[PDB]
Order: sequence, then structure tokens, then C-alpha cells
Amino acid sequence: AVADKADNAFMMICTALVLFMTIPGIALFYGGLIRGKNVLSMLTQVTVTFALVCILWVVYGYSLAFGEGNNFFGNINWLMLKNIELTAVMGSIYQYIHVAFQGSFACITVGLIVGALAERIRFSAVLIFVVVWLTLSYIPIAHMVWGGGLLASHGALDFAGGTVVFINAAIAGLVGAYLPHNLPMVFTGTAILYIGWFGFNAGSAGTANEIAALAFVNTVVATAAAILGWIFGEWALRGKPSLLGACSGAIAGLVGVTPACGYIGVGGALIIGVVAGLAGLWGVTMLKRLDDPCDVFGVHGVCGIVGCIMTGIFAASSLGGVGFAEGVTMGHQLLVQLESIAITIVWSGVVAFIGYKLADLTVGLRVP
Amino acid sequence: AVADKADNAFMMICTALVLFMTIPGIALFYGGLIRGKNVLSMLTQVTVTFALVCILWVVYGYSLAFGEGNNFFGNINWLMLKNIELTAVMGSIYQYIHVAFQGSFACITVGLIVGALAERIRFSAVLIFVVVWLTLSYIPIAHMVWGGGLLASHGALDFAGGTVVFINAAIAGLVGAYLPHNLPMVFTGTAILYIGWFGFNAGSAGTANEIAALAFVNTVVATAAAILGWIFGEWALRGKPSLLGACSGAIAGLVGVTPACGYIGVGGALIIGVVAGLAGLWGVTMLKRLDDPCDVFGVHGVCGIVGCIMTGIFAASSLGGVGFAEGVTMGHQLLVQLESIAITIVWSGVVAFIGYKLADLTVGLRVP
Amino acid sequence: AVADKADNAFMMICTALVLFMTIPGIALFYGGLIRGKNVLSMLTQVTVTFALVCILWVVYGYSLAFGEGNNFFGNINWLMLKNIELTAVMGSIYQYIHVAFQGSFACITVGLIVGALAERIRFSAVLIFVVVWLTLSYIPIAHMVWGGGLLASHGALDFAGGTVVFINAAIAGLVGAYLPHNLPMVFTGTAILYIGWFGFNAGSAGTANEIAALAFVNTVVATAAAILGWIFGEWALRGKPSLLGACSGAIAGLVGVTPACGYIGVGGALIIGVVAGLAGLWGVTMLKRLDDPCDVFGVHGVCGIVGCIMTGIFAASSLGGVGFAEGVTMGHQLLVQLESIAITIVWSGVVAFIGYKLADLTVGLRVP
Repeated sequence: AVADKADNAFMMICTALVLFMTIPGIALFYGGLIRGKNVLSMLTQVTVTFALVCILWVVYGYSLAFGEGNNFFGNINWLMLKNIELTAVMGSIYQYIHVAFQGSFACITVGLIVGALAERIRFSAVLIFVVVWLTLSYIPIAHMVWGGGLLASHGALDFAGGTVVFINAAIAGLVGAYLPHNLPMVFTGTAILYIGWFGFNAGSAGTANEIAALAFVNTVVATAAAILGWIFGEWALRGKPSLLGACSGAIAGLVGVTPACGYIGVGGALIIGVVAGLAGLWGVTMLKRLDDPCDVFGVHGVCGIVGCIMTGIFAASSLGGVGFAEGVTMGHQLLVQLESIAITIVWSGVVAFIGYKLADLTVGLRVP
Repeated sequence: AVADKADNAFMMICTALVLFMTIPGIALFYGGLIRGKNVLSMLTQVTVTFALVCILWVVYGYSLAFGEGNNFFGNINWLMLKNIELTAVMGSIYQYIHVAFQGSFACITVGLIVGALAERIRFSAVLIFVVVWLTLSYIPIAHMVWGGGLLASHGALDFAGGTVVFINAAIAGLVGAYLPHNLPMVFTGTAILYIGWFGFNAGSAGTANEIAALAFVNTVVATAAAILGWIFGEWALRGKPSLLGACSGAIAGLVGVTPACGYIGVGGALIIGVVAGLAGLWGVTMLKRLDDPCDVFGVHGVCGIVGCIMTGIFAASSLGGVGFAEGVTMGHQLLVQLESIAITIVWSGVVAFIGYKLADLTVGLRVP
Repeated sequence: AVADKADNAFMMICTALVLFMTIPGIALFYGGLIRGKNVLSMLTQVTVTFALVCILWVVYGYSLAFGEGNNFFGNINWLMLKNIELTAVMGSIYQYIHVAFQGSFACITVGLIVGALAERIRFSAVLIFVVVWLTLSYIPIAHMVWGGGLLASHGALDFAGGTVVFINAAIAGLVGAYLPHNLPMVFTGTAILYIGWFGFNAGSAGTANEIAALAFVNTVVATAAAILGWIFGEWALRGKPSLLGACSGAIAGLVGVTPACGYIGVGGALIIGVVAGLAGLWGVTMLKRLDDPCDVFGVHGVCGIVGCIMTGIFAASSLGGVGFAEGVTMGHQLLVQLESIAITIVWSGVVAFIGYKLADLTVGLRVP
């Protein structure tokens, strides 16, 4: 197996774009939503936990997520990338690039949680939580879905992380919750998220081929459709569109197309986008009957679930998708999508609860 | 014809960079120029019309612009990208990438108009206008210049859209007009525009070859030269440089080098940049004797015209350019540049007028 | 020698990312640190001197830095890129791309100085200074290290410019000095710097190969480690982390890994990051006993020195690096690193002093 330089180039740039989603994307997104007096602290927690995740990833995370192990985790053979030769190839790129690309997904996932909960959680408590939850939730679930584990070996479809990233983070954040002064800044973060998301979705093909291209176009289309879907629902329910509605719409479509983007046709991307924008609206509306920043987990959670379900529909050849695996009916894919979603919800929740409680028992959770 | 992965990678990244020009580039540019109390509304109109253009593009826009038809429009054979095989190649990249790249130019074009006029126009009126003007102006003109239509078949030179994007948008905006509180934000948008513009200009080569490289370097050089040209004129006329002058200079050179970048030598890029920065200054100065945000169409319009004229000069081999087509004197290229510019001005204006009047007759134009 | 399109693509995108570090990265970084009433002026000086450097680079800078000459400068054979054929290849990319990539390093270097000193220096004095110092300091030092000059011909290691960019700029700025109201904005600039830095460090390989990949990953790792190192020192010395501490940490690791990134293992990147974050903290702490914006040269200078020294340690094969050149002991590399650092400090200082004094004698240095 030889590395293709075009894929290497593509995937390093894609990694830079996913890192850009956290630093500064998600930080500016939450920075505009949360209370002014809490912005500096939130930006500090996002920056430090990001650093933390980068280090844990290289030390053991990548190895435990992508080494070969069992159905649930990999191994410790790649501690500090030990035994990965510089010229080792994975797919059609150098494995070092795979390490960085995958680590960038871990970072955005943690960013989604910390940016929202930063306001309410002690600093040392967030560090502890991030260590427990990245290690016992993000990593096994990344392993199950993308590392040849349980869900993969049953043919779950999740191109860029509807489960691993969004449902996973939404549940961890909502357990957290259970336990806007600057809209131009919200818009800027949304914009940075949108752009970085082309690396997230297209780079998820692992190569600059026709699947990256499909994912790119489906990203443009689902995002746009979700913006219109959300804005129309807002105009119908609230009388007029709003900037926050526009940005929330964009996030709803981005998140909804995430598991599907590399499997569906542009027709499907359009339908998924409209449904995700409306379901996102319905979702935050319901969450707002329990404020602001954690309602965002209503978008990530509901849109992730919807997107995951609808991947199992729109991948079908007859609906313009790339087609299910041989011998797989749409019914079977649906069942497998639902099982993947349930395992993620339950796995992430249990580990989140343990994470928050461990922190609470060591340093105390609620910021003093 | 087989896709080259290097070109695929390059052109997906270039597309992400052109999308970044609208979201958030042009939005932040206008956001800093217009009245504080109007910023949220403008950001909403830019976000929603952007979404709108993405959807119209995939549904019929691309097909009508790039399908084969007549001198003025393509066809409806590619409705929702029907009959484009996933692996279809166009040039040396997958056609799906061509769709996304071309659509991103439609988006920035509409962004230029909406960002300026958002303040003064009813929301539903802007949606109607965008539908009419994208469909009857952007698409035929894209078809005439880049889709093998009238102007192309006469050898018009316009590497990245001096006519299709800038003169086209300037005229539509100025008809609109006829019918700064945050300079750090203006600067940020200009900066985002500049960076995204490397994808706009370099990606316009369709491949990561020596023409992309020429376009890249000419972009650096024209922008810089226009900044100095504008700043010197300001120092001479107003006594000192200003930040807005600096940013306006950068836009003047970017817009002026747009039609020329892939055809000229760095010597020509320097000359075009100085002339565009000075003509831009002269232009806004004149427009300011008819405020702020629409004066920007003086830069887009005057610089686009200047850049289009000067492409027909500096493409010449003897002036360091790549050379005119065989059998084409500089005189002939000039005549063809001028004819292209006139057709664009007149075509865009007529359709803009119809667009605004249709809206005015349905929902009413002036924001209530 | 034929151009590889994958390398061409990679290196054009990398160039766009390094330009993004100056416009708007460093501008927003200083914009948040300096006095509110001085922001507009600083943004203007950064934008205009950036333009200035782009023009000088194409006119003679590139030629004098990368043409063949002597140990200290190149030649004037490439004036305005004369005699570089469009299809000329350098390494595995078109030489025009090499011109743009190298010019982008000149730009960020000047940005580091001007962004800090803008507050205190007359506009015309900064233009004069930039002309003298780019020409007699940046160019010879770029030539000595990367253009086959003195330091290169002794085997100095400096992957992406610990000397040419950071120590060089720190000294020029500190001579300048001798002669925060918006932390969200500081954070945004730091974030833009971090992301653009992947082009800076990875593109410094000149190709999308396994060395780019190593540089990418080492960038992620050193940055993150430096953030934790700085934050821990702050928590230990000041009682709690701060946002400015977080951002300063990130810059410390970025700057420290700059000379090393393509030569070291991830283990070394981690160690270099922790040491650079702590040394950066120690450094600004000492500089703050001589305010704010020039203390940043304590990060660039101290971290650059540390990173340069530690390249001569961690490149060793036994410490996971790519290995010293044949026949070179670690001791010898160390001596050569130290000599390179001394020459840079002394060369840049002497030329800075001449630059500032020439300006002072023509227009006067201190802003009126």
C-alpha cells in the first residue's frame, strides 16, 4: 500500500478545517450565546480541554480507538504512536494523517460539550470529566463505529459521525444540563463551523474521490435546505425569521447530513435538510420547556438521530443513494441504524453520569 | 476522461474558500459598514438568500447555466443533477465538484447585492428579487461567458468573473440603490474575502497547474498594488490613509485582477492593481455625489470594468501575458472585452429592473 | 523535473493559510491586546506594510533571497520574476508557487513587528523601517538558512523559521521597543494563527509527503502541550488560568515547534511544547520587568531560541527524530544551532537599529 499525495494533501487540509471548527468555530458560537460575564472563562475551558484532548489522543486515544482489539476498544500497541512507522499507510494516506484527522473529531466533540457547560462547571471538574468521557465514551464508540468494532461489524452507516460526534455529545451535554448578547459572534462561529464542515464531511471519504465530491455537494445542499426549513417554520410559528434561527437551521442541516453525506443522492440531501431544520426547530422548542446554550443539544441530538435514521432510508439505490451493502434490505439497515443510536444514547449517558459524579466526588461539579 | 485526484482535492478546497467569501466574508464586510440597528437583519437576509441560491443552483441553475443549449442558456437535462453520473468527469475533476465550484460563484454574486441592499428592502421582496435575477441574469451571463455561449464563442476573456460576478452584481445593486460603526469587522470581512479569493481566482484554472499558480501570484500582487494605489491617493487627496481605504483598496485590486489573473504576467498584475485601486477611489468618490454600503458597487463596477478592459491589453505575449488566441490582435480582444462589458451592464440592468418591479408589484420593495 | 499537481495543490493551499496568519490573524491578535483608540491605526499599518512586503518580494526580494549568489544574498536575475518560466519547477512544484509560499513568510514576519509597534511609530517611519529591515535582514537571513547560504551550508536545522521568522522578528521588535480591552478578539486571532500555522509548518515540507504529515502532527502536539504547560505555570504562579495565558501558551508551542516540526518525533514535540509554554511564561514574566503588546516578543524570542536549541537535540534518531545528517553528532548540531541563533540575533539587531535610525533621521520615529 502506497500513499497517494493527492489524498495526503486533501486530508491534511481537511484536518486543518475540522480543527478550525473547534478553534475558533464552536468557541465563537457559544461565545455569542452565553452570558457576557462568562465568555472569557468559557473560551479558556474550550482552549484548555481542546489541548487536553490533543494530548490524550496521541498518548493513548488513537491506539485505543483505532488499534485492533475487540468489539468495544482497540489496544495499547500505539502508545504515543509507538510502532507506527513514519511511512506507514492507512487506506491511501500516511497513517500520521489518519491520526490527526481522527483526533480532530475527538476535539470538536468535546468542544460541543464544554462550550455549553463551561458557564456552570468548575474548571478542574471539566478536566476530570473530559478525561473520563473521552476515554470511556468517545473512544469505544469511535471504535465500535469506525474502528471495526460492534456497530461497524453489523454494517451501521455513519459517514462522518452522527453517532460518534453528535448524538454522543448531545447526550453527555444533556446529562450535564440535568445535573444572546452577541449574535454577530454567533453568526461568525456558525460560518466557521459550516466552512470547517466541508473537511469534516468530505474528508470523511479518506480520499479526494467521487465520494468526497458527493459528500461536499450533499453538505452544501442539506445545509441550505435546513436553513430554509427552519426559517419557514419560524416565519410560520413566530411570525418572522431571526438570525439565530438562520444559524440554528444551518447547524441542523449540517448535523443531519453528517451520517448520510457520503451515502445519499442530492435529492436525499435536500429532504434530509428540510426535515432536520424542522425537527431541529421542534427539538429546541421542546427543550425550551425544560436556559439558552444547552438547548443547542436539542439540535445535535434530534438532528443526529433524524440524520442517522434517514441514512438507512436514503442510501437506497432507488432513492438515489450509493446503495445498501449486498444482501441488506432497507428494513435491515433501519433496524441497524436504530440499534446504533440506542447503544450510543445509553453508552454515552452512563459514562457521562459516571464522569460527572466522579468529578463531583473529587473537586465538586458546580462552579464555586 | 479520468479525474485527477490532485485537481479534485484542489478544487474542493477552492470551493470551500469561495463559500467562505460569502459565509462569513461579505456578511462581515457589510456588517461593519451598515447601521448597527440593521446588522442582524442584513446577516439573516444574506444567510437565507445564500441558502436559496444553493437550492436553486442544484435544482435548475447549474443545468441552465452549464448544460448545452444556445447562445444564452443551457437546458433542463440536469434538473437536480439528474443524468450526471457520480463518476462523470468535467475537465480533470468529477462533475459534482464543478457543480459545487460554479454554485459558489453564484452565491458570492448574490451576497454582494443582498449585503448592501438588505437595509432598505423587504425580506420577501429580496427573496423574489434573488429568484428573478439569479435565473434571468446570473445564469444566462454565466452561460454566455463560461458555458460556451455568445461571449465565449467570441473569445471574451474573463478568468474568474469580472463580468459574471462583479459588473453583473454592481449593476443589479445600483439599480437597487436607484429605486462605519465597526471597522474591525469590515477589516475581518475584507481579510476573509482576500483569503477566500485565492480559491476564487486560482481554482478558476480548474486544476492545480501553472495557470492556477500564475493566478495565485497575480492575486497577491494586484491586491497589494491596489492597496498602495488607493492609500497613496487617499494620502494625496484626504491627507492620510484610513482603514476603510486600505480595505477598499484590497477589494479594488482583487476585483480588478479577477478577469485577468490567469492571462497576465506579474508586471501586468502590478499595473492592473495600481490602476484598479486608483479607479476604485475615483469611483467611490464620484458615487458619493449620488449612503455608504451601496458606494461599494462603485468599486465592483468600476474595477470590474477596468479589469475587463485591461485583460484585453495585458494578456498580450509582449506584455508578459499568456498570449491572445491565434489570429487575435489586441485591438480585437479589446473590442470583444468592451462588447462583453456592455452586454453585461445592459442585460443585468434590464433583469434587475424587472426583478425589483415584480417584487414591488407583489409584496412591495421598501421595507415597512 | 516535473511538477506534481498534488504538491502544487497542497502548497497553494498552504500559502493561502500562511497569508491568513497575517490577514487577519496577527492583526486581530494585536487588535485585542493594544489600546482601543489605537486599533484602527494598527490595522491600517499592518494592511499597508503587508502590501508593501508583497510588492518588494516580487520586485527583488525573492530574487535576492532565493537566487544563487554568495553566503549572504542571492542575485538580481529574477527582478519581477524575470527569467522564471511559467512552467519552471522548483523541488516538485511550479516555481511561482515557491515564490508565493516564501513571500508569505516574509509577510507574517513583518506583521509580527508592525502589529506590536504600530501604536508608537509614525506611519511613514514604519514604511521606511520595513523597507530597510526586510531588505537587509529578512532577505539575507532567509538566504543564509533557506537559500543555500552560510547557515544552510553548515547544516543548521530550521524547518519553518525559528530563526528567519521568530527570533529575527523578536529582535527587530525589541530594538523597536527599546528606542487587554478585547480578549475575544485576541482569541480569534490566536485561533486564526493556529490554523494558518498548519500551512506554515506542514507546507514547509514542500510536498504532501510523510514529512508534511510529521510536521502536521507535531504542530497539533506541541501547541497542545504548550497550552497545558503555560496554564499549569499560571495556575501555580497566579492561582488560576486565564484566556490570555491559554492563547499565549498556544503561540509559545507553535513558535517552539516551528524550527523542529519536520525533524522530531511526537515525543519530542510534546517535550518541546511543555518547555516552550513554560519558557514563554518565564519570558514574558521577565520582560514585564521592562507595556503589553511588545511583551509578545518575549514569546517569539524565547520560544524561538528554545525551539532552535531543542531541534539540535530531538532530531536525533535515538530520541525519535528523523536523524542528524551523516557524520553529525548531536553536539555538533547543537553548536550549529547556537551559532545560527547568535548570527540571527546580532544580524537582525544591527539592521533594526540602522532601520529605526534611518527613519528617525528622515521623518522621525515617534508618532506625532
